[PDB]
Amino acid sequence: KIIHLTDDSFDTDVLKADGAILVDFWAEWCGPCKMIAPILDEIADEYQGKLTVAKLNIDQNPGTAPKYGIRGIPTLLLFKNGEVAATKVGALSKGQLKEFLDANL
Amino acid sequence: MIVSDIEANALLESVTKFHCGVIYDYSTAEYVSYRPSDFGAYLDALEAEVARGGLIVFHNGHKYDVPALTKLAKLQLNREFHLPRENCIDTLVLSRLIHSNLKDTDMGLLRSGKLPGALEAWGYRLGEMKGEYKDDFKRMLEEQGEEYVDGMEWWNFNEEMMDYNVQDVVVTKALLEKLLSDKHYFPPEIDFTDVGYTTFWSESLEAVDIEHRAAWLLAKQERNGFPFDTKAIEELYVELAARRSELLRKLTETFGSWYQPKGGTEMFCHPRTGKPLPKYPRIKTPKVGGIDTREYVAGAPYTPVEHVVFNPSSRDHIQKKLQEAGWVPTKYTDKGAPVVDDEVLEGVRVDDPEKQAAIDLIKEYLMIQKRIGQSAEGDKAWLRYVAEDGKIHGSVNPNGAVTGRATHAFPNLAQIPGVRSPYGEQCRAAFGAEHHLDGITGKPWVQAGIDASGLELRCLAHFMARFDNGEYAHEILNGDIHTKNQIAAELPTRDNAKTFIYGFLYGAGDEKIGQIVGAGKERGKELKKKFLENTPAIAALRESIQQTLVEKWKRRWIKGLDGRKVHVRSPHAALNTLLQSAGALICKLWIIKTEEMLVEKGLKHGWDGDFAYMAWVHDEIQVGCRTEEIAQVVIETAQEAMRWVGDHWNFRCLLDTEGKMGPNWAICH
DNA sequence: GCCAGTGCCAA
DNA sequence: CTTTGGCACTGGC
Ligand SMILES: Nc1ncnc2c1ncn2[C@H]1CC[C@@H](COP(=O)(O)OP(=O)(O)OP(=O)(O)O)O1
Ligand SMILES: [Mg+2]
Ligand SMILES: [Mg+2]
Ligand SMILES: [Mg+2]
Repeated sequence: KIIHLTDDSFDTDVLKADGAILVDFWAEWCGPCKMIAPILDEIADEYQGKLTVAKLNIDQNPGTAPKYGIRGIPTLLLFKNGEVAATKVGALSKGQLKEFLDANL
Repeated sequence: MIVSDIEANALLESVTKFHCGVIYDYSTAEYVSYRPSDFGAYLDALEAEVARGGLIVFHNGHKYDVPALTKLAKLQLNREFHLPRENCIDTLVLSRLIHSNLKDTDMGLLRSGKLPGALEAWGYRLGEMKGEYKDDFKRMLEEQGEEYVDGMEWWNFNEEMMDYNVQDVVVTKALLEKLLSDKHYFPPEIDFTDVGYTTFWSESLEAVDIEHRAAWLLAKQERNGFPFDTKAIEELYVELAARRSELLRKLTETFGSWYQPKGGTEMFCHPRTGKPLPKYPRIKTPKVGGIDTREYVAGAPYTPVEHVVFNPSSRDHIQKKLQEAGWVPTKYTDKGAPVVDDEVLEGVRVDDPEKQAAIDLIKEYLMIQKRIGQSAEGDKAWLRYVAEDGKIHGSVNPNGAVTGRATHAFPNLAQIPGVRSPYGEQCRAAFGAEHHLDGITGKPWVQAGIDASGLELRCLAHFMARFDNGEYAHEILNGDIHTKNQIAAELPTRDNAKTFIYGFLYGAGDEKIGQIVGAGKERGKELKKKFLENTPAIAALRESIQQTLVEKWKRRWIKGLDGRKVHVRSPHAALNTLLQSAGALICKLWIIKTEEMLVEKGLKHGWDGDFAYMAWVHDEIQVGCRTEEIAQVVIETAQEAMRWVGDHWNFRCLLDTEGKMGPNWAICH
């Protein structure tokens, strides 16, 4: 249910997907990243229809995050028509995420 | 005998004013101060002592006070002042001889807290005086509301300065007496503070005379400086910088950037358990924040990170990328870190062809940076040290090494890249007499380079004579010893043969020998027994050295050629101590005798004369010469002086030198 | 800016 | 157990 991005698939999968896309920049060695992970699996099917959940491991794909000024992880970027519409950094509980999404959708 | 010291407005290079001076006279036992307007009187007092056949003691006067007084006498009073070398004593030179096992701050040029071992108290005080004075000055200023500038404490004379001047002499006198109480260098039956100059030198250990002569001569060399081709180095720098950039571009293309944790202040604890996970990167839990276009959410933890670009000068980055490509380290350090030197890099193997080739780019990059650092960007770079006169005035501690060898710094002219190393031709060529134009004719000067032949192996011959009756001393003269060894060891170059034989002679293990010749430990064994069996007296000498020094120490010092005590650090490095010291003392008396003979022939030392010492690199001297004829005489004279030194100390092996004439160091060595 | 850890430049 | 030295460059506090 989740979209696993690569540096080379980012443009067409996110910047041109024209719709709501939540991107999560993460790394395996990050505690918080490991925390919000389970939350994202659930948000995925629950918003299946009004949103798309995509993940990009910054270690395997080192070229995308810098273009967005990543300063901490996990970084949550909600794109809309190829542009960032809202961002949040840190491991949010499922409750807070649902708020962020409903509020931005 | 008198003890003195002066205070002036700046370092020798730009000093223009005499602030004050103090003189303690042993015959009257009183201290006399000389303020700004007493400069003429101060000088008269010093010349008077010279007129009596007396002595003047300074602490570092050989390099500073004496030449500074000559300079200031001309500038301020238009007087000709030149204290004779035979009338001067230098407590710094003396302590460096007596306590050769200790380090010193080179008159505060070095950070004391950085030096290893202990420091002699009196000398420590002396070397720190300027820094202490500077502090008292700044303090007193802040107490009166004024702002402190650079080093204004030296711009004008003042009574605080005068008090420190007086304190220098009191401390210097105490240091002197302490040094003169060493029965080994100064016989107890003689009061050395109550005799004429000729007596002082003739009744003390030969070493006392040699060190003072070496210091006087080397101070002159520093003043001469080494003519430097600034333009050629600035162009070498441009060339190296472009190659560095291109290597960086290629490398940052092959080895991409990445992120790592940075800024974590909080500890990450498992949500369920709550146990600390100190291994996980430290995090941060924003206090304020909610769902508000702020990016953070109170209580929502994240890991602060930073983006890092590949740095070829980082052994860490290198190690990280190579392992990420399949590299499995074989050797680590006493800190867990894997060894990443050229020898290891040369042996690394990975699948990805591009990454494999990248290793060569990395080795080239490190080397390029090595040259840029020494020539232009480092704190001690040549381009940062060239003076207005177009010369680099490297500093020299005449007796800075425990063995009696000298040390070199600011910058270290005894570590210029060899002509056979990458970019060595250009580096070497930038140091040359040719870059100095005669003050009268405007014509370039010529360079004479002389180097002692197979120095330390001949010292081995000497000490092995009692065991082998001079066989080695004799066979070593049959053609070039290093070239002869190169052939027998089947080595690629003569340089490789030199580093091989000495490593061997000084205890290199089988593995180490293998490395040196570029092979394995087994090849190291072959060579080790091959040369050892070809000259068994080497073992005899080693055993004898051992039986004499070790019993726990039976005695922890060797007696040098001139009688001094030479501190031994390890039983295993004892032979090196014996031979390096002998070689160092031979070369020291050698450079002294060389100049003395040139002067006896009527030649004058100086740019406004006939020749000028530009550098002394252990067993090598590079001398600037006004003409080729003079260069020819310098070379011939240097050879005569060496034979003289060998005869002087009844050396059991004939001593030689090889000379070269040319425009620069690239050609003269 | 200070300092440990590494590693290279010379003899 | 090569030895004697100077010095640069990264990375941690
Ligand atoms: N790798 C080394 N290890 C230890 N000591 C060395 C080493 N290289 C040189 N030395 C010492 C011993 C010889 C002395 C002077 O060096 P130099 O290179 O002039 O040797 P050398 O005098 O034997 O050779 P040459 O006859 O070629 O001038 O410094
Ligand atoms: Mg002084
Ligand atoms: Mg030599
Ligand atoms: Mg030499």
